[PDB]
Formats: sequence, C-alpha cells, structure tokens
Amino acid sequence: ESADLRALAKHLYDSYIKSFPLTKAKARAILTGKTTDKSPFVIYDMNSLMMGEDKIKFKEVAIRIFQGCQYRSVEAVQEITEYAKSIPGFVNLDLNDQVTLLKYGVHEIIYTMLASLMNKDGVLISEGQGFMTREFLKSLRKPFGDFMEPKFEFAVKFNALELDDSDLAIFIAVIILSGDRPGLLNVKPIEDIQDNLLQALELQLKLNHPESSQLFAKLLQKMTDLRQIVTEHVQLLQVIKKTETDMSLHPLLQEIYKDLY
Amino acid sequence: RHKILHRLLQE
Repeated sequence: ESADLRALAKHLYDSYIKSFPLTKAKARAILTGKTTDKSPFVIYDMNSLMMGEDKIKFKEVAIRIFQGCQYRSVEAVQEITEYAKSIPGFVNLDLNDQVTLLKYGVHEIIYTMLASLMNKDGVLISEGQGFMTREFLKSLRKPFGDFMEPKFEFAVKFNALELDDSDLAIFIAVIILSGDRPGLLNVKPIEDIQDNLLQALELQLKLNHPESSQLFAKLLQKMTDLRQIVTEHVQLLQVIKKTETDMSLHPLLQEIYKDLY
Repeated sequence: RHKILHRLLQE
C-alpha cells in the first residue's frame, strides 16, 4: 500500500545521502550564496585554471580538463554502483544483468546528477569548491569545446522541475532498473522492481509537490532525453579516441563504452 | 570482460 512505497522512498533517500558526497541541497546553497561556507574558486579562463590547481586534483588545458572530467566520472561510477547495491532486489539479480544495468545507466545518472551542480552560467567541481564557467568550457578548442554544452542545455530544462534529493533518489533508481537495456538475460525481475520504484516515485511526487501536478509525467519524458545525451556523448568520445594522440581513456570507462550505442 | 564493474559489484 502507500506505506510500503513511503518506506522504499525513505530507504532510497538514506542510501542516496550516504552514497553521494555533494547533494542537490548543498549544491544550490553554494550556487545561490545562501550558505556561510567559503565561496568556490571561479575558473573562467586559462589563467584562473592554472591558479585553480591548488583547490582541485590533477599537457594542453583542453586535454587536462578532459582527464580531470575522467577521474570524477570514475568516482561517480563507483558512488552510483554502491547506490545501485542498496536498491532492494538489485543484488539478487543475475550479476551479468547487474553489470548491464550499470553499464547503460551510469552516464544517464551522471548527467541527471550533474544538473544538480549546474546553472545556465556554470558547474560546481571538486565537491563545490570550484565553479567552472559555461563560456570557459565552450571556449575550449574542438572537439572538447562541444563536450559539456549539451549537458548544460539538458540541465537548464531539468532543473525547472525543482526536484529535491528525495525525488532524485527514486528517479535514479528507476533509470538503473530499465528492463529494455540491450543484452539483458532476465527482463522480468527488473521490470518487477522498476514497477515498484515508479509507483514509489509517483507517490513521492504527489506528496512532496502537491501544488505541482504530473511532475511525474514530464519527468518520464526526460529519461529519453538522457539516452540521447548519452548517444551524442558516446559519438563525441568516438571522435576524440580517433582525432587525439596524447590522451587515453581510463580503463573503467573503456569497459563501459566498449560495444555501447 | 567488465572486470572492474564485477570487482565494484562484489566489493
């Protein structure tokens, strides 16, 4: 009943706050200056980037930014894997299907959660102690200049739904438990879990935003936008693998991107 | 294949 769905929503929220260091709660605090915390170092050009290296974690800038983005993604994939393992019934699935769900889900979730850290002007980095500007990321020489702009475009739309962490915790679980991912062995137990998560998400959206209406319906249209940004992103990564020499792709990302869209 | 994802999942 309504109770079991409230319980799932609360378990997921607890597991989400645990799994991910920087929540949407904090990130907006930082972006609106509505905290007491020390404001983040702004990276708006080549000079500010160089002077920035004090606050962040490890030849040309476009390649150095890209390799930094790589290390954060890997950490993101690890955080999401821990969160997946908390989704009731997920670990009881066929391990090959666990791998398949992560393999296709993790970037849809990275992009979902990146939006929590973005506005139309830029993105919080290194757990909110940096703020890289959108203009700066566009300015980068191609193909690296086109890398982040689609994520910014998705983000301005997605942030309009004004979801909080408690809503996102279930939405993320629903994305992970997608029964239509290529190469799944046993769709049924996945669709069974996703059905419970979608009911939990629908209830959660009625209770947490009752002055809103079919926040639920609009939010489900965006799961398709997320597959497009992923497809589009895999293509730009395909280009970069070819057109660049002094850059290699972190092995965990090679596992994920190899034989994908 | 998917050694790391396997590792991350079993850890």
